[PDB]
Amino acid sequence: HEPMRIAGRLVDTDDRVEVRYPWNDTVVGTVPAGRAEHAREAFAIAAAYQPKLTRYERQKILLATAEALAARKEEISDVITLELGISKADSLYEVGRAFDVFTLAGQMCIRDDGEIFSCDLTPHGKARKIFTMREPLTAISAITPFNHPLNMVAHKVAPAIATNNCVVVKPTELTPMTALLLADILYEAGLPPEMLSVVTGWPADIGMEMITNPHVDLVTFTGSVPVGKLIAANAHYKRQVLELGGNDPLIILNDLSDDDLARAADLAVAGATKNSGQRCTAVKRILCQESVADRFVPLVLERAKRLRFGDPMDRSTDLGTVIHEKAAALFEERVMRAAEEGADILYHPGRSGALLPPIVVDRVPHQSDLVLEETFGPIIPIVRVPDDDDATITLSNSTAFGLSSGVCTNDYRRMQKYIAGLKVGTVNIWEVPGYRIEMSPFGGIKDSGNGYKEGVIEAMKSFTNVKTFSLPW
Amino acid sequence: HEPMRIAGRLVDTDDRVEVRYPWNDTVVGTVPAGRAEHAREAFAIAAAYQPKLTRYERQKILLATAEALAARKEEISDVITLELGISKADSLYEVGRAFDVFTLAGQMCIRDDGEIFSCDLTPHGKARKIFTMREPLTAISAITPFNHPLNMVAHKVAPAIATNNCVVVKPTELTPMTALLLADILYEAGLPPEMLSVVTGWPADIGMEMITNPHVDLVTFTGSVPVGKLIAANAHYKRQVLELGGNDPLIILNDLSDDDLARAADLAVAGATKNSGQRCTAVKRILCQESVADRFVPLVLERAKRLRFGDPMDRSTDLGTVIHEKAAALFEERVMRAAEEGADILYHPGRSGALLPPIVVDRVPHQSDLVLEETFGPIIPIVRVPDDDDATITLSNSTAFGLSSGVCTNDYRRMQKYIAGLKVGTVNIWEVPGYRIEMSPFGGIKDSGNGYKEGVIEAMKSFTNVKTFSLPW
Repeated sequence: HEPMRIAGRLVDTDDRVEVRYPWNDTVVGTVPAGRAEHAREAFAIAAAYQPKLTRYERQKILLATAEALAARKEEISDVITLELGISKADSLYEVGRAFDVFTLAGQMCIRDDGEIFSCDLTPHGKARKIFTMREPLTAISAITPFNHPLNMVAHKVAPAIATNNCVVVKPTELTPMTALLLADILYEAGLPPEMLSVVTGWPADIGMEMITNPHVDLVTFTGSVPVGKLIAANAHYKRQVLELGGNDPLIILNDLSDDDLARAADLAVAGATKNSGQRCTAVKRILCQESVADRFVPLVLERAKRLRFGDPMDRSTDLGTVIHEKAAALFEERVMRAAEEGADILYHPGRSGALLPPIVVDRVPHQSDLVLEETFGPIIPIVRVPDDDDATITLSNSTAFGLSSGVCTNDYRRMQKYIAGLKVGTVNIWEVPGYRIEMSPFGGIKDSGNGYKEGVIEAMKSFTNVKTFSLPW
Repeated sequence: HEPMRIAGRLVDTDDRVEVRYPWNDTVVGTVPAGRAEHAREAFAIAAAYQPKLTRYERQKILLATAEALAARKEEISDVITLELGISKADSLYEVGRAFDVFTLAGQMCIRDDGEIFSCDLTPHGKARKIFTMREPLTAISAITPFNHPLNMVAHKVAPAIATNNCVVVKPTELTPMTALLLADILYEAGLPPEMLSVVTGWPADIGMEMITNPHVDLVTFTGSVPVGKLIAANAHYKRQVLELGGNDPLIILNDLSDDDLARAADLAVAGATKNSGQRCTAVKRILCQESVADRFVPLVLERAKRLRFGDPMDRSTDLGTVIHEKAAALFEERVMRAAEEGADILYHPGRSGALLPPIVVDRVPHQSDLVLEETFGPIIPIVRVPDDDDATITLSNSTAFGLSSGVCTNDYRRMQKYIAGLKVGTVNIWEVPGYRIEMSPFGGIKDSGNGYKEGVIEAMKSFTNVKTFSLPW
């Protein structure tokens, strides 16, 4: 049972939201059914507090947070696993990503990207210099999905701290406990409490306040397209950074040797199944060029079968559950429709509740629901595509999304072609689409986002206003 | 009579919009009453056309356009003065600004701001490099106001061309002819016609298509606050850069010598009257610290009285008309109401239609409509403020606007204090709020805009998507 964290205080309500363990559906915790007044209260506090931390002080807090995450990693990943259902292997990995987020944010504090312009440049010139600097906003509203109950919150909060902002976070009601814990850790690491609140509740009573509150200068959101559209509809004049789904391909080109085909197969399986397939950058489509398909698919099947799937608290488990059973059943259903339609199910040892095997499907129709819907699970779907790059690129670009991509080839000419021709925010050569460092620019185009980059560095810039000043020179 | 320019094609309608010279309300031209279908065609052409121009070729076009603007400055300035009514002195200066816009955009074509990241940085590190690249959007929608019929269009179009974008401009129906001429100049300079259309019409016919067309990746708008907020609400799901009004102060600090008070007075009069005061960044509030005001105000009055206001085609005219009679009358009434509220009118030769003299009012109450709200005219209003910087800064920050500012002082400590404390996008020491180079970051906060910077460099960046790619290393 965990109250909201509002600027360092615990705030509770009568009604409550139960949080269930997807493995066995038992209640693992409860959080308040917060309402519009609770967000309003947090934003009032954020707006009134003017952080004065030095860069050094911000770095200290962020690095202390990093070391706290490292020291408490077993405790933290337990909380993540118990509400999300991913394996401890995946939970622990997520703690390691959050460790990178805070470490990199702390280290980026020493950097001032201010610029200087000379003004004697044209006939309208003057003997003068212009200098630039950055200032924080009034308040930031952060809304996060169930995907990475820790890292998603880390990415929105660490850069706000690094830039002297005050942030209010509303994590999903499905996985709020990890966020409330991160708040505790931040407070203990020395964060001035007014700089962070974590509120909880049903979307129908508190979500609107997160979007419309008058003190909010910026809304940063990660989640689904429909909800993204609700945000943009209601957050009229406010700055927004929206990261909406992906539908990312791993593309296997026909120049690969058998040995490389095996390495690509490792990529395909990891990419399709890491975090139980629940990543905006998960491999959702393996586009295998026809002429290597017969050699490639078996290698994939063999790797998928080595995957241990079951009790997420078991330290041996590779693959835990998805977010709930309703999601698990739906994905399996899409796998069945695809088979109706021509696909060959090569491995499906059967579903139990929210536990999904790393199902292997070959000859997946590119237009099947399995691929075109967001099948946010550990399905390993192989689409056979033409031994023609123009056709492959066209197919790859044919969804409403454009987030990331991975391409396996040794032909530079082809590499260039895909890098240039794929309509996405990121093209990874010889890596899964989800590969990035926590501080490089991250974001997509089309339905995947509203056109702004995140990641630690770009987030820090987005969370500030540039102010210029000029002096006689 | 000027047709629209749709990708190089002259396109007419039966209905017309009359363009009138504010000096004598006579018709100086006519443009089509364009409809949704015209904008829709323009956008379809924009989206279908993939510019292949090298950086060299873009630079060539941009620099040839600059040369043409300089060669034709008098001709272009004539068109500006005939539709806006600002003096030839002011319109010639505007052509000079557009000259800088095109020159600097052409010269920025050589710059590749791509970044490189090493990936071996944390326990999650890989032997890999990430590289960064920029790509253009599908189509850009640009909506411009009456106050710089040439330069506002130049600022939206030069960076689009510089980035291989395709832009559709809808200039205000009050001053559309300057925009149509710039288009002709661009096509002649070698711009592929598909990269630029200029459409015209009443907002009720064509305005919605500008902000709602499916090919539009970005709306860049400069105009009034109410229209801006209406655009923000109807352009829901699109990227927007909105640059709105200002209410910018010129602050006179009590450390100044009498010699310096005279230099400050020169800035006060120029900044409040240049372009007939029709600038987002015009001096609209002269905040004079009480203990120098008795010495400062006579110096302002003396300078105001020297200004020649009248026929804008007369080359001896300093100050032309404002945009129309309705505007001028509104501004005068605010002056009169300020006086019934305690203000002292020191100079008011009388208004003739759209021609307003450079009215000087002292002891203006900071709450009067004259200064609390944006007065887009050549008024010279002195607000006496305490000899207390904290109080002065609070007063300065107390409007709904936050764009630019000027501060006259020689005390570094105080200079620093204002630079840090004014809630604005730009602080100019010893210059008018309006001073900038055409390529420095420009943009305000609060009601002055939605929080994104423009100017040539920042516009170039906003007009692209950043793609990253990563390679084994």
